Amino acid sequence: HFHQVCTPAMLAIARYLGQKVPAALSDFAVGIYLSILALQYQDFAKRYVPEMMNFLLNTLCALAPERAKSKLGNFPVHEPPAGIRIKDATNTPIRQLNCGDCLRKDELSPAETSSLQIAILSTATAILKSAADTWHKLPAFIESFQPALSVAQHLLTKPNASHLPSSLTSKLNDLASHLSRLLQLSRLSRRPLELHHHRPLA
Amino acid sequence: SLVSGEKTNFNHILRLLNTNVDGKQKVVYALTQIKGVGRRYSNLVCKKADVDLKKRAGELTSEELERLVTIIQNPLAYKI
Amino acid sequence: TNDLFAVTAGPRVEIFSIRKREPLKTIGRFDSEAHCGEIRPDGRVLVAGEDTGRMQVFDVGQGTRAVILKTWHIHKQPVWVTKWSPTELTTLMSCSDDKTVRLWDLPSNDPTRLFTGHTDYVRCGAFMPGSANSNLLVSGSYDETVRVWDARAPGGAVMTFKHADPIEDVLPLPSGTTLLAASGNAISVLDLVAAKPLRLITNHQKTVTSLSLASQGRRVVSGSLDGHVKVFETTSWNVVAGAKYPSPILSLSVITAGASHDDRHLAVGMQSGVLSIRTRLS
Amino acid sequence: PKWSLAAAEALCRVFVRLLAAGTIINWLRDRLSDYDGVLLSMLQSLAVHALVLAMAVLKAQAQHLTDREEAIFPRSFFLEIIAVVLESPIEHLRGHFSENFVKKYDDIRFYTFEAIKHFLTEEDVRNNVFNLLLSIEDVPESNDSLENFFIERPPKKKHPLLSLSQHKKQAQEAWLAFMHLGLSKEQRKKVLEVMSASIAPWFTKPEMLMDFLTDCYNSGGSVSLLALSGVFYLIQERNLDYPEFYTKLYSLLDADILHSKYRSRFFRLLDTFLASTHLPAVLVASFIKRLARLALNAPPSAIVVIVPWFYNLFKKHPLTTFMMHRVPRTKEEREKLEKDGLDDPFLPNETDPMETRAIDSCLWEIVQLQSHYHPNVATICKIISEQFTKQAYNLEDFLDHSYGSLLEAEMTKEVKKPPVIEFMIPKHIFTKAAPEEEKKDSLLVSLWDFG
Amino acid sequence: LGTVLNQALRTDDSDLLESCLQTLIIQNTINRMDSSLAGTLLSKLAARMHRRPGRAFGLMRWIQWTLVAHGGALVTQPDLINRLTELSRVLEERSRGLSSLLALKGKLDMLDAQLKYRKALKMAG
Repeated sequence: HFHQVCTPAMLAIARYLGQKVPAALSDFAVGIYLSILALQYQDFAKRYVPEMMNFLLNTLCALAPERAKSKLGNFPVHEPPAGIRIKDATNTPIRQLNCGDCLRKDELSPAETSSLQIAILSTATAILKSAADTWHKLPAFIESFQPALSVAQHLLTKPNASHLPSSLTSKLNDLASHLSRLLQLSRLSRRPLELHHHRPLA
Repeated sequence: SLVSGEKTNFNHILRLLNTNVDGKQKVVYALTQIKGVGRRYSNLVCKKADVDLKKRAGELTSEELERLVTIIQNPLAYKI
Repeated sequence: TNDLFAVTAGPRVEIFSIRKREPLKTIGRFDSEAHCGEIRPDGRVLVAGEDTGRMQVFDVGQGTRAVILKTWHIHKQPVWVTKWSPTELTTLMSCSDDKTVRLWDLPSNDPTRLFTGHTDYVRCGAFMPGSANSNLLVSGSYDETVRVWDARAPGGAVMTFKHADPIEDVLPLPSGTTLLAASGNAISVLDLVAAKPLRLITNHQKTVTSLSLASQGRRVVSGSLDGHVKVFETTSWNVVAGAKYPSPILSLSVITAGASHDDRHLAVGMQSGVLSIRTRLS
Repeated sequence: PKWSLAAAEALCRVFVRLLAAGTIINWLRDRLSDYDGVLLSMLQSLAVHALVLAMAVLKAQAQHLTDREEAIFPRSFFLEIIAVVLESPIEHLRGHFSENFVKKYDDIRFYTFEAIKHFLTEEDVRNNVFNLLLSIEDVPESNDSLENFFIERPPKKKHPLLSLSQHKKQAQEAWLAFMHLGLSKEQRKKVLEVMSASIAPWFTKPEMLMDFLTDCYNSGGSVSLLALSGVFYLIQERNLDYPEFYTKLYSLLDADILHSKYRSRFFRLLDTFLASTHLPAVLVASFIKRLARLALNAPPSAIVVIVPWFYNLFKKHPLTTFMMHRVPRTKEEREKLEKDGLDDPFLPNETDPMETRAIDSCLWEIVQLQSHYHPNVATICKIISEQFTKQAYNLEDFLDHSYGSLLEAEMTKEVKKPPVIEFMIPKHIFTKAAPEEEKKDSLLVSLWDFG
Repeated sequence: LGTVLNQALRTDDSDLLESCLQTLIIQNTINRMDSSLAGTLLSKLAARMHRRPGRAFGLMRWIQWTLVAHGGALVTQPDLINRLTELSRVLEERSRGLSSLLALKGKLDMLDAQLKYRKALKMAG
C-alpha cells in the first residue's frame, strides 16, 4: 500500500513524467525509461499512472509524421520544437534502445535520428501493449484507451504511412485490433456504479 | 445565473473552546450550550458583546466569534 | 383590505406592514432557509417552505402570532414555491427541488395530487387566474421547460414550452389567456388559448428575476440582475419605464392599497441584504 | 567626492535654514536654481542620500517659496526628479524611493502619478515605470484614511489632495496611459495576475479594464485563464456582465489547465462559480463529469484538490448524487444491461453544459482513479467511496500543493521505521533470456539492449 | 470601453452612459461597437443635446465618429430615419441664432480691444 522509499521513487518518476515538455530525443528516451519503470512498479498491483498515459500519447503525437491536427485525446499536447519528428525515412529498420541515447547530441546525424525515433516508437508501442494487458480492468479503461486508438488511427493515416515503415505499421495494426478487442470487452462488461449500499446501524 | 451564496453554509457543527460541537440555534442558546455557562450569563455576555440576539449561531463573522471567545475567556477584564 | 405583505430573506420571514411599512413580526422557526412565504387570501395564514424539505403553515393574526398549524415533511428536499389557489382557501401548490409539483389540501395529511414531467430543479410556478382556468397549474423549471397541467387528469402537462434559458419566473394574466415566462434575459409572452408563443422580448443584459403585475392588470414591472427595474404595457410590450438600483436585485413587487387596488407602493429586494421601498400615496 | 557629499548636505542645511528664516533676492534664488542642477548631478551619482537631500529641498521649497500660507511646490522640478530616477538603472535607488516615500506619503503618491503622466507623454524605462506602478499596492479606504501628508495637510476641506477620488483618478489615468502606450507579454501577465488585488481596486471606473480584460479573456489560453480573475472582480463589483458566462466557463476548462501553474487561483474562483445558488443541476453535473474526465489525466497535486470539492458539491446538490449510486429500476433494464454492457450517455466535447447528458452517467473515472499509485490520493478517492459523514471539506488546506510538497512530506517523514524488502531476488536482473530459470524476463530487459 | 457601451446601450442605462461619456480610445470604442445600439446611442445623444445645451466639444466629436464608423449602419437598417429625422430637427435648432449671432460678436470683440488697450495703457501708466 505504502512505503518509505519505494513510493517517493515513484513520485520522482511522476514529477519527471508529468512535467518536462521534451526538448530532445534524449528526454524522449529517458521518458520511455521511466514509463517502463513505473510499469514494472505497478505490475500485479494494478495502480495507474495518468502521467505515463498522457506522456506516452504526448510522445506518440510529438513524433509528428504529419501533424496533431485536431481532437487527439485529452492529454496535453505540446509542440516538437527542433524538427523533432519523423520524416519519410521508412527504410531505417527497427532496433532496441541503448543508454547512450540518454546523451544530448545537437550534431546528430539525421539517419541516426530517424532510426532512434523509430526505435522509440516501437518501444512505446510495446509499452502500450503491456499497459493495456495490465489494465483491461479498472473501469476507466474506455476513457483512458480511446485516445490511444485515436492516436493509433491518426498515425495509421496515409500522410503518416508515407513516413512509416511497414514494421511499425503491422505493430500499430496489431495494437488497434487488440485494443478494440479489449475495448469491446470493457464495453460489454461495464456496469453502472452503486456505491452507497450502506449497512444501517443497529 | 450567478447569485452569491456567501451566507448559505451555516448549518454545521461549530468547534469552540471546550465543546467541538455547537450547532446553529441562536446566540444565547449556543452560549448556554457551552459548558458551565448560564442563560442570563449568556444574556450578559452577548449584551456586552454588542451582538444581535436576532442573529442565529453561524450568522457571525470570525472577528466577533473570537471576540465572544476572548470575552468568555476573561469575564473580569470586561467589568462584570 | 389588509395592511400586510411578506418578505422572505434568509432563515426567517418578516411580516411587514403596508401602512407603517415596518417589519411587524419576524418568524424564525425556519431551520435552514425559506424559499417562499406567502399568505392565504384571508390574511390570517402564512405558509412557507424551509430548506430541509419541510413546508410549514402557521397562523398569524395581525401581529405577534406564530402558531404552527401544520407541518409537512414529504419532499425530503427543499421546496422553492408554495402558493395558494387564489380562489380556494384550502389548496396550495408546492413545487419542490427534486422533480415535483403537487397540490395539497390543508386538512389532508398526504398530498392531494402530484404532477411530474420536469427534469431539473423546479423553481417558479403559479395558479391560473380566470373562471374556466379552474384547476390549472403552471410551473417553470430550470430545465428550459414550462408546463401547465390540469388537475382533472393527473397525466403529464397538457401543455409545455421549451426555451433556451433557465426559466426563473412565470406569471399568468388576469385576462386568464396570456402568460409571461421569464428566462435568462428573455421574457416570452405566450397564448394559452392557442398554445402559441406570441413574442420573445429582451431588454435586459443579465438574467431576470421576477415579474410583477401592476396597476390594474394593465402593466408588468420586471426585475433583473442588471440592477434594473423595467415596466412594460401589456398591449405592445414596449419598455415603458424603469430605474436602477445600486445592487443586483432578486425579488420585486408592487402592491396595491385598498379601494379598487390602486398600487400603494413597490419594493425591490437586492442581494445586498437591502429591502428598498418606494412609496406613493393618494 | 565624499567631500562633495558633505558640501551638498551642508548646503541643503544652510538652504533650509535660510528658507526657515526668509535686487538681491534674484541671486538668492539663483543659488537654489543652480543647486537643483547640482542635485540632478548628485542623483546621477551616494544617490540614495542625494535623494534624501532632494526630498528635503522639495520640502523647504514648498514651505517657503511663496508669500501665501499655502504650500505650492514645483511640479516641474519633481517631474525631472521623476525623470532622472526612472531613467536611472539603480534598482536600489528605485527601491529606496518607492519604499521610503511612495509607500509612505500621499502627496508624493499623487504628484508622483501626475509626474509619470507628463513624463510618459513626453522600453527598459517602460519596465522601470511598470515596476513602480506595481510597487504602489495599497488603496486607502477613505478621505480620512488618507490622514497623512508629507507637506501641508490642506485646510481646503474640499481639496483634490483631501479627496480620495482624485488620487484614485490620477493613478487611474496612470494605468490608462500606460496601457495606451503599450506593454510586453510579461508585463501583461503580471498585470493580469495582480490586477484585481491591486490595480482594479485603483479605478474610479474600471470599465475600460472590462473592455481590455474581456478582449484578452476572449483571446484564449493561459492569459484568458488569468483574465478570469479580473472579469469576476468586475461582475461582482459593478455588474457589467459577459454574455455567456457558464458555457464560456465549461468550454474554458480544458486539458492543460490543471497542469497550469495558476490553477489554485482558478479553483478558488470556480469554488465561487459553483457556490452560486441559481444553478441548474445538469450544469453542475456537466462540470462534475468534465472534471472527472480530466482527472483521468490530471496530476495528483491537482486530484487532491479535485476530490473534496466534489464532496462539497454533492452535499449541496443531491440531484447530482445519482451519478454515485445508480440503480436500474426495472428488471427489463437489468436484462438489457446484463445483455449489453453500458455506454456512457454523457457527451464529451459538447459545448453547452446544460445539454451534456452528464445526468445518467457515473464516476467510473474517479473510482478507477482510486487505484492511483499515490496512497494519500487513493484514500481521498476512498473518501468519495466510503460514506457521507463530514458536513464539508475546506479546500484551503488542500490548495497550493505540488510534487514539491509531496517530496518534502515524505522527506520530513521519519528517517526509517524499519522497512521491508523483497526476498528471493533473481540474479538475471539484466540477463536477456535466462531460459534455465523459468522466471520470465524483466520487460525492461526484453525491450532494452544492454551491450 | 466598447463592451461597456454595448452593455449600457442595449440595457438603456443612464449612469453607465454618463460614466463612459465623461471622457482616441473613444475612436477605438466606436470602431468596435455595434450598429443597432449605435443608432439608439445617436437617439439618446440627440436627447442630451436637446436637454442641456452646454458642451458640444466631446459629444459632437462622438457623433462625428459614429457617422465615421457605423454611418452606413443606418444605411443598413434604414427604417430608422425617424431617428435621423429629429437630428435634422435637432441640429437645425442650434443653427438658429447664427443667422445674426455674429452681429453680437464684433461689437463685443470691439469693446474687447480698447479694454485690452486701455488696460495695455494701464501698467504703462
